[PDB]
Amino acid sequence: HLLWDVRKRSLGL
Amino acid sequence: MSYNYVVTAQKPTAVNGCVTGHFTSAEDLNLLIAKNTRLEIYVVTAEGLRPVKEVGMYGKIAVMELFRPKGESKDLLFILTAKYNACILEYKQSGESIDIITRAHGNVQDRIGRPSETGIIGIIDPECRMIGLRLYDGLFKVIPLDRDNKELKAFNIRLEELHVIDVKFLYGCQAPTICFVYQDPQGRHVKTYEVSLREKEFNKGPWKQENVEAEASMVIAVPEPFGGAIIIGQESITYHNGDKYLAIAPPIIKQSTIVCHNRVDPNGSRYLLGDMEGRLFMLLLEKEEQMDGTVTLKDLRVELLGETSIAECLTYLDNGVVFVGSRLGDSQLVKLNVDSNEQGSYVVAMETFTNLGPIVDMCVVDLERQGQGQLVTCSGAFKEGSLRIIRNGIGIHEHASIDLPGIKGLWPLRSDPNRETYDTLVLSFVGQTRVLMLNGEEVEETELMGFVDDQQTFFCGNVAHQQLIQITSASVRLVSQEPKALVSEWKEPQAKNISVASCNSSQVVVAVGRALYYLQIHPQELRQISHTEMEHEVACLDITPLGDSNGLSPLCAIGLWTDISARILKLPSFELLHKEMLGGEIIPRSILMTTFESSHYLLCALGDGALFYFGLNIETGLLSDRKKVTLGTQPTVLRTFRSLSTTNVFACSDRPTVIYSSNHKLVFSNVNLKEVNYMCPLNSDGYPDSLALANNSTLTIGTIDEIQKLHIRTVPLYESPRKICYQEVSQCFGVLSSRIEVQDTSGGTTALRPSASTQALSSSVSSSKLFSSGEEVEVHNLLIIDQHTFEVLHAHQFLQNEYALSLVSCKLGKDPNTYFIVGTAMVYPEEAEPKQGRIVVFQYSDGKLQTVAEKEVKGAVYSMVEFNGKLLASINSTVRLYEWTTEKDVRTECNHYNNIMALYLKTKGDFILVGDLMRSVLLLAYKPMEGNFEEIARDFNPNWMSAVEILDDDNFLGAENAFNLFVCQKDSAATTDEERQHLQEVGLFHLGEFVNVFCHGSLVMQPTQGSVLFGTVNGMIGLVTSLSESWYNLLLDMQNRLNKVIKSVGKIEHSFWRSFHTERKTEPATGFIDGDLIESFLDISRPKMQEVVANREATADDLIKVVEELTRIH
Repeated sequence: HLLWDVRKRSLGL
Repeated sequence: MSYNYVVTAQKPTAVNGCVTGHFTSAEDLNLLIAKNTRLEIYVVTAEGLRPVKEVGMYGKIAVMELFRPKGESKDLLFILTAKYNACILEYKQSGESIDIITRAHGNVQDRIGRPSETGIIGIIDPECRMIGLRLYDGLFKVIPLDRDNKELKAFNIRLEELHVIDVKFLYGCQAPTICFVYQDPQGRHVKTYEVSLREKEFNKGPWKQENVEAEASMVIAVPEPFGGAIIIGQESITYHNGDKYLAIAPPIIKQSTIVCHNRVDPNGSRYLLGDMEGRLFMLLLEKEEQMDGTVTLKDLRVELLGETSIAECLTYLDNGVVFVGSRLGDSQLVKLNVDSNEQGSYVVAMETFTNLGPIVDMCVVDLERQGQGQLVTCSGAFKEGSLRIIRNGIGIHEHASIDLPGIKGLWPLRSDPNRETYDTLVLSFVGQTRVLMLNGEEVEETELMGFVDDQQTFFCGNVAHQQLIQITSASVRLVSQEPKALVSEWKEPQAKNISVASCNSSQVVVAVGRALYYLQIHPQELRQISHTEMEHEVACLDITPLGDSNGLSPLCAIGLWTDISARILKLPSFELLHKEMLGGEIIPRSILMTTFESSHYLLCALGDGALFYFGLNIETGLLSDRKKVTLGTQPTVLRTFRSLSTTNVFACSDRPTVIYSSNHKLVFSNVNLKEVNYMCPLNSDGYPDSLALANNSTLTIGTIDEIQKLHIRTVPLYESPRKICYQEVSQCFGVLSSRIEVQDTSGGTTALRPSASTQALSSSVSSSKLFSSGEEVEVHNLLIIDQHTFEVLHAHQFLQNEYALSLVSCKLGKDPNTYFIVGTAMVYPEEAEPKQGRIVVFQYSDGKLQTVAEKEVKGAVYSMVEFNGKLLASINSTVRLYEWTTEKDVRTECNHYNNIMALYLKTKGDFILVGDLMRSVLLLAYKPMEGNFEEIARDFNPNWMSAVEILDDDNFLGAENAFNLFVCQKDSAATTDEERQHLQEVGLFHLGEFVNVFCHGSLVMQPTQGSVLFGTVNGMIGLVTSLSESWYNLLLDMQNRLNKVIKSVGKIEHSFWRSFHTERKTEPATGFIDGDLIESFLDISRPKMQEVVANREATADDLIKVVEELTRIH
């Protein structure tokens, strides 16, 4: 989900 | 017409790649650490890292390999950038000057081609015939290596395998051969091809395509003695050569994905493996053989070695030492030992290198209620998680404080021969001298035989052979330890006044004008030696027995009065050597000679405030490096203080500065004081190592922090922080955080290691019942952090599967109370767009956390700023505005729905808001009309946003995802219901970084307009300011001039680099300047600098001042 996918991004690869 | 300036405040600290070999010399071990746009060059020593070079590039380094073809003295470096700039680099030194050279370059992007899953991968064949790249799906790019090919020109070859995972050039291969794990529908497969340039095709590799596991993902090619490929899956690892297949499924790897390998032993008997976890494995190739015939491979196994920071990069160095390249947390140096001490960890940490981590959110401070901002950042992730307080400058801690509007100098006296402590302070005064016999920590002013009290003392050293000294206007007196009276007392043969002092503890030099003398405190009396006049009046004199001298002192250095000059001389002779004829009508108010790590230095402060630094030679004594630097508008006094070993120089001015010792260089960091006039070391039995400081009126004494321009304090969290708020009234920070935990023997979750949320002083869990319907889960908390102590005062645990995602601290409505509100989201792996979540209103009482109010919501509360006594909050696609009843509850007024996914909002005081996820940034007002939302304007570009800030009523900054910044503003346009409804991207720029957070704040103070800070995934902190059109132009032009002149490392066009660029559009930057470029100026030789001006006016070094004035915004 975006949530996870928004985290993973704020924290790079 | 948007105009902005961007500068680094802190370079990226995350380590993106790293590599080892001999790039400096054939016989010297270098580690090269790639940050983002920074290459760091080290020699590995017995101690560890000797820094050698820190170059930047105009690009995100994507590939970094060392290599060496035939007829090559030392390893060349290959670099591929992310914008597809390839280059080949060579380390070159001109004895004392170090230069990295570009042997070749070319851009290798193809207009064709989609960039593959798993990113760029470049590689290099063992024999160095070539460089193989994989940038695009379907294509493999080949770059022959030949004396020529300076342009790195390259053909592609077609590749049936559309979805490759990893590739390596196999060792011991008659033909250039590659080995690669690719993924089709069937699974994942290893495959090979010999590679021929002879006819630009592949051929087949030496072995049948085999199979490999579903999560297979690293290829390793094992060196000449063994050959073949090690392929690393999840829960498994395997080997491949022609017919050979070896495999292992240690459960010990199951729990986390391996993530980096690195070879330890050239033969490849040994390899290091890192993990999403931080666990460090050792992958051994069990030896074996069969007489005359190369070594086979009987077996291979994993040995958990221990734990490191989470590793992007791993690199065995010398003996048992390994550098751990980290991006999620602090990087480190780390010793491996044959023996595993306590806990059983063969891995002991040696050094720890600070990574500001991915900075996930941050905020200003706001601590010692001073006037500067400390920046407080949520950093790292998982166990690296942390806060990091960042304070600009070097602070000092004040103990006593005697208000004295005179102090004109001060000197460090012990009254007891034995003790290393000094119980007296003699200080120059308004044509006087006051003495201060301290009763330990107590102040008391009395006499002291032979130390004139009605005379402006000009010195007061600690002269050996049991004596005290007091150079006054008049006579250079002398006083005993045994007798303690008037042992001697000099006096110029003519009744003439001393103008300029000098001394150490054995040597004495005075001056009277142009005149020079020289005395000696030989047991119990002052005996003279020389006398020599000078061109002009002596401004200042330095002498300290430097290296090979114990009390008695070698050469000499002087600043004079009419010709404004500073000049190298000797001793009993007084013979003029080399000299500098510094410009200006203002006199050098202070000259200093010193020593540091292993070097001698000559420093000269003038009275204009500016300075000149030069290197002295204890033996030879001549020029060095011409370059003045402004500081204290008021003459700078230089002294030298007690710290540690590298003991340094203090600059006293309106702008007090320390001068450190960088990479055998010298730091120039601000000191956090109001002003300093004079300053000296200390050690009283009641004021240990302290430097007393004196300004307009006040004595002061305290310790000194580290050095490095900026200081960083670190609260280790062990879990991963997400958002963070300061609530001043309650003197604490709230921090949203998350840890991870496993499903239990039935479902429950434990807690591997303790984190901030479980070690909390007190604690809570959500009671709220609002709902009702191996395995890793996240557990999320609000944390109360004491601002003073950075203790976890309290932890609130949220519901099972609830995500705190937004955090405010505000007063709401008429209610004179201040809350920690937290937007949340009920998150299950089934869907992917939360349909429920909550807003919770907390209060933190005496020591207490009161759940004041909750509110169910029908989506994920993504962000929520406090609006206007109300609470504005984005709830998944729909932004709403909640009001606070008198009766203490969050209830709706209005919403707006024109939002694909509102991730970010910000509020310019006025009823104005802004944001979005994949369709970059709307602007909205709130209407004290039908208390409603009117959508004033959006931006019709397809920007996947990451951060968003309001700079002013018209200017809207956004960061997005290609690492690009852009500014938007409202279109002043006729036909005002269309051109109006559309705001224009009027500033573009490729930053090179992923911006998580903007905030108004600054690191500095007690030209530019506004100051927005930013924190990046890489730990870069930038800063963005706004500009007058004229500074813009000055600077815009200067940007162009500067680029014809600077040798951009791998010959990369700067303008190409800064070009707003997505994988679907490329425009040049507008409305932006890198101060980083601008600042490039100062590191420039005057010739290259003069060139920069060929043409209100246009000067030559009026700019040298303009550029300085900017360096001071951070």
